[PDB]
Parts: sequence; structure tokens; C-alpha cells
Amino acid sequence: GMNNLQVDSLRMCYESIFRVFEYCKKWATEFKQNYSKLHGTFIIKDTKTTNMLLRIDEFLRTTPSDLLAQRSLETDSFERSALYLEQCYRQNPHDKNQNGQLLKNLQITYEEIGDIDSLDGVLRTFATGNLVSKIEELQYSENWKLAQDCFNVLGKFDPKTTTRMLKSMYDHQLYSQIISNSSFVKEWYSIGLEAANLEGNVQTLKNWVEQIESLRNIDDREVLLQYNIAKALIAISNEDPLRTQKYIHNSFRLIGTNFITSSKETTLLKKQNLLMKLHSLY
Amino acid sequence: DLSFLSSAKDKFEYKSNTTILDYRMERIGADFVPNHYILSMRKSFDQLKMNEQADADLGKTFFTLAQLARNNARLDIASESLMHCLERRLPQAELEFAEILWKQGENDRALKIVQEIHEKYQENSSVNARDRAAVLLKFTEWLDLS
Amino acid sequence: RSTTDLIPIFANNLKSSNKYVINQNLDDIEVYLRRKQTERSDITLVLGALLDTSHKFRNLDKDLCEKCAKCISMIGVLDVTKHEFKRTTYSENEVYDLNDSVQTIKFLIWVINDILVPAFWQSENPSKQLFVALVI
Amino acid sequence: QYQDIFQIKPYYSIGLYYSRLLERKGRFEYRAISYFLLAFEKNLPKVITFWLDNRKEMLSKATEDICSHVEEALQHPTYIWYFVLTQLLSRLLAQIIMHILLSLAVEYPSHILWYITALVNSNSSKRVLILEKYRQHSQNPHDLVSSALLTRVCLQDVKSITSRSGKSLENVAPSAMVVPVRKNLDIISPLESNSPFRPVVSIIRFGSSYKVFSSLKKPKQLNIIGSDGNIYGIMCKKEDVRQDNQYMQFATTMDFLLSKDIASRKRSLGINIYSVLSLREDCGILEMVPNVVTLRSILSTKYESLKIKYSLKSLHDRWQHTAVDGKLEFYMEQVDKFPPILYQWFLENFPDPINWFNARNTYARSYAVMAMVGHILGLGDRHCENILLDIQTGKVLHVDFDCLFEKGKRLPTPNLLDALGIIGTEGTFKKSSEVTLALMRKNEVALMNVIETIMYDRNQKALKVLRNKIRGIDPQDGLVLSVAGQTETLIQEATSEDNLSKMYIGWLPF
Repeated sequence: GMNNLQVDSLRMCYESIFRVFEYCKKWATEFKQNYSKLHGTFIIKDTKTTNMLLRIDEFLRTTPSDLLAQRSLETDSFERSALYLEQCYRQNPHDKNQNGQLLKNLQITYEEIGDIDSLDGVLRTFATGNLVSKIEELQYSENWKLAQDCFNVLGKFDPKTTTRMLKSMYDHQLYSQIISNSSFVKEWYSIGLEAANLEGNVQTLKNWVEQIESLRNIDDREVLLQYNIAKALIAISNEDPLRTQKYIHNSFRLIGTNFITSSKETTLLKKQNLLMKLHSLY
Repeated sequence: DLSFLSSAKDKFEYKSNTTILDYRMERIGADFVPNHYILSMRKSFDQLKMNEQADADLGKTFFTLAQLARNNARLDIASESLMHCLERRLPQAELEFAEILWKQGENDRALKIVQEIHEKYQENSSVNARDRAAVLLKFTEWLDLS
Repeated sequence: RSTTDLIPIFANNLKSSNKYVINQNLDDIEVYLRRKQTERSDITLVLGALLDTSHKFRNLDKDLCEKCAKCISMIGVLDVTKHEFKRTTYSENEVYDLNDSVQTIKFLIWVINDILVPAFWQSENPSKQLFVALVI
Repeated sequence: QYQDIFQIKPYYSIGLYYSRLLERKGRFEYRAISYFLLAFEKNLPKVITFWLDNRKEMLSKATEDICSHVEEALQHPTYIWYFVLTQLLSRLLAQIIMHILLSLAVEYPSHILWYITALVNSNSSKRVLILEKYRQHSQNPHDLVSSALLTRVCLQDVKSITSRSGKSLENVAPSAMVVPVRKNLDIISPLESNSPFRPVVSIIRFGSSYKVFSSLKKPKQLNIIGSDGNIYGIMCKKEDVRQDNQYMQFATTMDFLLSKDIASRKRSLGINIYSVLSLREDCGILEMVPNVVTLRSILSTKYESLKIKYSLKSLHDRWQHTAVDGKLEFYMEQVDKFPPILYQWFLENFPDPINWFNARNTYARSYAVMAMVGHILGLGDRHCENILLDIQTGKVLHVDFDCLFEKGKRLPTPNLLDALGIIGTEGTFKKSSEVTLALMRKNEVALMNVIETIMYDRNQKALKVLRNKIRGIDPQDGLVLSVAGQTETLIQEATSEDNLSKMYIGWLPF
């Protein structure tokens, strides 16, 4: 019935489960180097009984398929949102349909961490998809340009591929293009407005402001940051240092609430984007 | 050829017209620029009519154009059209784009792909394979001089 | 002023868990870095703590994390490989409440010192502190 | 090309430099010598190979060459040569190169006697346990005098240490691990500098040698534990000190291996560093890193009873069981019959996975660093414990080998494959091998002056190969296998697949 509320309680139970799982790893590592110091790492009836006890506790591994369901909870925590999913595919299924359905989340695990070395190191290594998919995946590799060509013209000539268009294009950092691409649907705005600011023209960025603010009720977390970023850059080009402070402060109040996130969680070089627009703001 | 192509409506006088233009194209001199312009004209000519006949040909046509385009260095239309021709999914609509990834300094990854394509061509599953033996030959001289 | 690299003071006063203490510490941090860096010229953990500051205050007290964000923007964006000291692990600390009664002692004292201390210290709870007295 | 360049040290940047492209078209030898030397100070192996080597004319033009040595020393700070100095000082036993026997004390007189004593640890190979050797033995008292005008307390330890090494050749009473805190330790190290500067004279010393002084391993061992300070590890065992080629080259190449801001350290594929300096041509104890694990015993423990446990105990015996197809099945089967049941190592040893990545994003680095300059290594095979699948810290460091010793031809593992990556060592072929092959940057003298010299010692063509590698790395597979092609080619070169099947049954492949 409940969604996030139920999931919070389930994650508290999974925190206790993780505590228990990590407990034995913390435990037996001490145990067997204590038994090795007593001349008998595993050469002891009690040591074997301890290993059997650990096996009994681990018997809540409980159908590694059920462990697959638990990984399928797909924790915001990337690390073991990998680990057991790793296990789920690692030795166990090697089954074409199981393998294919897992390949989806394997790419999402690489996306969770950030670094996508396995996009071509595992997915394209196993040739997941057709030639169209191969061409799209090839983009990050030293081939990115003509692929961008086609992946642009198709967007001209199926809107959901248009968002992928803007994403890859923007990913070539070529804001000086997307300013032109379709300046004359929603996910595209994050792409577009950024260029609309970055190129810096008091006339097109007026237009992007006009386009954004006309929307019903954005209510959305992404676009509002860049909107603040922009609606600052009317005053600077019109010389009112009072209000620019107000808008950039409101930029803080936004960035400091929603996009700002958990404490550490494995994220270092990918935080940059979020923190570095902040730096330049300053 | 165009004014003809809007004077031949039936799929026999237009179909014959296809052979007519097919010979007509011979004289154009080996120079790319001309072939480019004429093929561009007939390609606009299709989608204008949206009927089965050149419906089932325009991708092959653009491909014919890209052939000259890359024997004299431009892949713009090659990729700008491969996607199109895959709706009609030629038996070359794969190996020659392999080839265009191949003419650049790129050889190796296109090579993994066309070794898969050499498996797919022993697995010819197709016509008597002389023309289709030429493509397997085409991958043959990848490794012939790798 | 003679005290040079005095980051750990920020480390400890940002480890402090209360609104007014962190506010006074943090605005001090700002006023600090503004002049200090206008002049010329550890740096990691101020941001490291500010992360938690915002994160806890990401469901409470917008303004807290606001000032946090302002100062960190003031700070910078920290190239990854050089100067990154995010933790690696914690203490489940197999301590053998089982045999080796000496390690049973270790186990018990570990239980206390781990969390029971600030719990016995920072908690705003009369009765639990009564349990604290008794079972401590 | 040099004259105004030192304004763009310019003392001689013109005269023969007028021909600074003469090779592109000893007077000019020495010209290049001085030029490449001072190529950075008015803001290669050539001299290092001319130490032992028209003739009258060039020798006349070698007068400035054989003379400008101390000129450069005084003019230069003046520590660039000190690395090669130490590298030769591990085996210390044209006046510009003829003045080098006393250079060990020369490094001491003007500057750090601490790093000088560090080199003296290497010279203790002869001091403890030749016309240059006897000269150094005599001048050691003169060296202490020059340092003066506790010096003997920094030089009298060689007698007791040699006595200990001999007694080892000959558990506590024979050793009596002694000598509390002094100049240095068994902790030979980089001695870092600028390229703070006090590191050049690194002062890792020994607080108290552990009095156990015993290990007794299968081959040779007598080690100790930490009784001295923050951390340590050493074993005064029996082994020829000649292998330190790889050891010094690795610590040195760590430099360019960490050259550029993020352009050589993001992936930063890394393996190992520590220095060493033995007491005899057949024994010594030095520093290292922690978390020691036993590869062969681990292979035994992978699947113990009648299973993936290592069955290559007859490596010295089944070497004659090498065969084409029978041993093809044998070794390919042994691949599964010694499969990688050690894939637990990291993930389970680094649970909650916050730990798995915590050292696994460096395990990616390291097991990409398995192939810094790999396929040209051409060394010997891995018998039992060669690799070190250490834990608590991701790394890899092969055990000692030599170059081109096959004898059954041995050459021209699968357990490393399936476990690795996440489901196979697929990323290990390419993912960061790119960098591991994307080297290419400014080593234009590194590989030659250090590693090419080392390979020559242990055993423009190399420079053309270096240039090809450089340009090919930058371009889309240059003209031949030069980028991703090179990565895959090197992987396949090191791993001829059915050769693992058709493998010498001594090692029982994987």
C-alpha cells in the first residue's frame, strides 16, 4: 500500500539486515586469525561449529533468487545495489532471458556509480542490441561525431529519441549548437536553457526565460536551478547589482535544499557539476 | 528524367522509366559533383510521392550517392542515410557502414564487427553469392593485410 | 591569529549537533575564509561536514543548509584525486562476547564507548538516562 | 635552437649548437650531452652509456666533455644525477665519468649525508660481507673524516651486520637483534625531491630490531616483525641482489606514472613502490608494503579436497608433461580444476560494497597496471606464488623472474579471467589498459635512460618505436594496432588462448 513510508521501514529492516551481514564478515575474520594464532585456523571442532553457525545465519541468504528480489529493491545506495545483483547474475543464471533482463539493470548499476566503463566493457562486449544500438553506444568512444550527425537528423527526422538527442549533444558540450537546434518535451528544457545561458546573448536568453516562465507549474526540481542561473543574467547586462544578489541567493536556497544530497555515498568527480556551477555562481 | 518521372504514372512506364534513367546515368562522367546533384534531385522526388515503388528504392539510391561521396571523402550522407536504409535494411546497410568506420584510422573494432559479419556470411542464408561473395571477399582483405 | 591551520576546530564545531553552535561556527567560517583567501594561499573536511549539515537540514530548517551552501560555493569544487579523504569503513569490531572473556570485556566496553556515551550525553531523555545510570 | 633559447646556462648553447641539428644533418656528442642536461635550467643515457666509451679529434673535443662535469655540478640545485648515482651505488665495488668512484663521498660532502648514508647502505654490500671496492673501503675512514672535516656510529654497524649475515649463512643469541635508533633502517625508499626537499635525504630509521630474527621458509628466509616504530617489514634471506632491476625501475617509473595533474593520475594504474639495498651479492632485507598473502596456498584453498586446489606441485616434474593436445585438454581442464574461487577476496573482504568500491576503484587501477609496458616483458613464467592477490589493499606484484628462459619454449591466467571484471576480466583487456597503453607523453628519455639501460644491463630504433607508440596513442589506431587495437592485440599476445590449453603441464594452466 504505502510507497516511500513502507520503503523507509523496509530500509530500516534492511539496515539491520546489512548490519547482520557485515557483522559476520567483521567477526569471522577476527575469529579465524584468533584460531590460527592458537595453531588451528579450521583445525578445531569448535571452529567448524562456528563456521556452521555462520552458515546457518547466512542461510537467510534464502534462495539467492530471493536475494535477487532484494537487490531488485535497487538501493539508492549504489554499492550493494550492485553486490547481490552482481551475484544474481554472476554464476547463477547465465540464462539468455535472465541474462537479457538483467543486462538492463547492469547498465543502471554502472549508471548508479557514474563511471560507465562497462557500457562498452560489458554491454557492448556482449553486443547487447542491434546495429542501431551499437552506433548509439559507440558515441562515447573516439567515434562520436557522425553518430551525433545521424542522432541529430533523426531527432529532426519518435520524440523520446529527441530527448536522447539533446542529452548526447549537450554531452558534446556544444551549447553553441543546441542554442540553434530547436530554439524554435519537458526533459529537453534542462538541456536547452543551459546553453541559452552559457552562450550569453541578452536576446535569445530573454526568449528562453519567456518560454520557461510560461509553463503551467514546473514544480520540478531540475529546471528551476538553471532558471535562477539565467534570470540572474538580465540584471548583470542591465546593471542592477542589488537584485542580482537576490536571485543568486535564491539560487543558493534551491541548490541547498533539493539537489544537495546525502553525505558521501561514493560520489566524488560527479558531484563536480553540481558544486562547480555553485563555484562559478560565487 | 524528372519531367518524365511525372509523365509515367503506371508501374510499367515508370518501372521501365527506371531502366531508362538507369542507362541515362551512364554518361555522366566519373566526376562526383554531377552524380551528387542528379541523385539529390531524384531523392527529393520520392517522399514527394510516397508510393510503394521508389518508396522501396530511395535508401538504395542515397546509398549509391554515398558510394561516390566516400570514394572521394565525405561520410556526411553515409551516416545521414544508413539509418534510413535500415528501415529497408539492405544486406550492405551493415557491412558498408562497417566499411566506413573502416576507411578511417579505425580498423580493429569494425573488424570484430565484420568477423561477426563473416560468420553471418558463411551463414550466407541468401542468394547464390557471387555479388554476395564479393562482400565476404571485402572482409577477406581486411585481415589479408592487417 | 598565530594558530595557522585550525581546520580541526571547524571539524569539531561542525561535529557539534545543534542549531546555534553550528550557525555561529559556520558564519565564523565564512567571515574567516573571505579575508583569509583574499590575502593569499584540512580544506576537505569543512565541505565534508557541510555535506552532512545540509543533508540533515535537507528536511529541516532551509536556512541552515542555505548558509551551508553559500559558504561551500564560496569554498570551491575540489579536484578529486588530490585532496579527497572520504571514509572507507566503520566498526562492527568483532570483539568476542563469546570465549576469551577478556574479549568479552572488550565487547562490553566497546558497546558502551561506541554510541552509548553521546546517547548518555546528548540525548534529551530523562528516563533513558535513568536506564543509563542503572545499567552503566 | 639553444643560444637565445636560454633567454627564450646559455654558456655554450650556441657554438657546437650552431650544428644543434648536425645529427639531423666528442664535439657534437658532448654538445648533446650538455644540451640535454641543461635543457631546463636557464629560466638521457648518452653520457650514462659513454661512461666506458676523429678519435683524436673527438677526444680533443672531449676535453670540454671530460672537464665540464664539476662545472655542471657547481653550476647546478645539483641533484639530478643522484638517482643514477644511487642506482649504480647499489653495486659499488673520461674524467666526467672517471671522477665517480669517490662520487659516493662527493654526494656526502656538499649535501645531505643522510641520503649519502642511505647510499652507504647499498655500499655496505661490499662494506659488510676491486680497484674501486678497495678504494671505497679505504676512503670510508676518509669519508667520515670529510663528513667531519657519531660518524663511526653511522659506519661501525657493517661489521656486526656482516657477522649476522654470515651466521645466517653459517634463533636470537647468534643474532641478538640490536642497534636502537640510528641514521636509517631496513626501509630503503625514494628520497623525494622537487623535479620538502629534505625528503631527498629520507630518514626512515630503525628503532629496535626484533630479536626473533627467524622465519625459515621453503627457499630461504629469516625475518622479523615490527619492533622499531610505526610500521616495518624485512627478511634477511638468501637471494641474489641482481633482480633489483625491476624493483628500482618500478619505484622510479612511479614518477612519470604520476606525472600529470589529472592526465596521469585519474585512473593512475598503480602497483608497488619501495627501495632496497643488500649486504651481499646473495642476501638482504629491505622495506615493503603490508597485507602479505600466499598465492599458491590460496590456489590450494580455492577448492580444497579434490578440486580447484592447485595441482601443479609437480611444476618441476610435470614440466616434461608438456604436450600439444593431451596437455591441451589437461591444462585447459586444470583451468576449471584450479578455477578462481578467490573472487570472494575483494567483494566479501570489502562488504557493504561501500568497501568493495573503496579499494575496488583502485583494484581497477592496479589490475590495469598489470600491463604498464607488458607484452614486451618477455620474462619467465609464474610458478606457484609469483603474483600476490593481496587484500585489504588492492595491488599486484610478481615474484622474481628473468628474461628469455623458456626451455620447452614455455612461451613464444584463466582464473584471472572469469572472476575479474564483474563476470570476467573483460575490462582488463581495454577499460584502463587504454591508459596503460596511452602512455606516450614525455618519456622520450625515461624508458631509454632508465629502463632500456636496465634491460640492456640485465640482458634510434627504440626511439622510433617510442615515437610510433606516442603518435599512435594520440590518433585513431594510428596506422596499425595503436589504440584499442593495441590493447586487444597486447591482450591476445599475452594470452594465446589454446596455448593455455596446450600448456606445459608443469604449471597446469590455471
